[PDB]
Amino acid sequence: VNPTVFFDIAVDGEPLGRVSFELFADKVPKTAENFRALSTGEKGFGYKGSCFHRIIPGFMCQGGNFTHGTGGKSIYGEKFEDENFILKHTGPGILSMANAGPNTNGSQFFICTAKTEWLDGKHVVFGKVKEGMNIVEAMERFGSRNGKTSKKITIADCGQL
Amino acid sequence: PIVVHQAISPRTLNAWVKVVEEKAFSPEVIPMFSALSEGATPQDLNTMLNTVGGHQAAMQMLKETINEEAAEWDRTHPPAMGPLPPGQIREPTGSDIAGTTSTLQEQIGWMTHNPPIPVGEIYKRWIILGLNKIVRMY
Repeated sequence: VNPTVFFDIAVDGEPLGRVSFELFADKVPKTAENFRALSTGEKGFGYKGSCFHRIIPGFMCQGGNFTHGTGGKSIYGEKFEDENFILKHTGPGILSMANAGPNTNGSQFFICTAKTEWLDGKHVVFGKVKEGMNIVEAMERFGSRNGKTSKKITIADCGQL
Repeated sequence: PIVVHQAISPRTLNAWVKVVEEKAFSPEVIPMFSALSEGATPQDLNTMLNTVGGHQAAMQMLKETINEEAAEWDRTHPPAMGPLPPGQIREPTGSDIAGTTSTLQEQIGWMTHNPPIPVGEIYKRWIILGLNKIVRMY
């Protein structure tokens, strides 16, 4: 039921490591499916070659703006509704939707690097890191309190396992 | 006013109510408003405006101007992508600046941010534009 996808991460074009994710299709099928299809590129656009544009050490790593600042698009149109808030931001590894307010999901997502309970009920949790959390932890060091990254952190490849 | 929040003075409200009611002061309504709202939070501004009895049509007309300015703010200030970092609140929406959807504590947070997000001064600008219409008409 639950698909698994991978990112191969690169730092300034140099391979860093693979991160895999379990997507919670069983609980948030619509949200899982958007991220799954964007990972395979099967609609003809997606995460491959996009960057982690906002990394805040001790909080989260954010990416998925593959259109350029609010950018990106879902597989259903530009934005979609918050599916549910059943699942919580319980710790590092949690994969959750970025948004600009209620019912504004597109393509942007984030990986928690800590327990972030104040996001519960505001961001839709739809997966978690399976393998490669130490890569996510390494990626944190390229961030700033600002979110500005010190290097180009990119998704060199991605797909479904 | 921020000075820590401090309640607006009783007779700041006095000045104001007594400047609204009397026609001879009509040209000084706007300047008086400016002078009486120094360092005002949006909550302070709403308290001041809403203390005035017997001018309901004017006050409804002002609110329409305010609501227009709030929507124009939103048009030119799309919300930032979250998630919000710990300890950080949202950039203010138009209704937040007008004090309708924000709390005093959020207003204080914005106004004392480094650098300041001057929600009192912004709202004051909207009110002054509305007061211009009502000075002209009522």
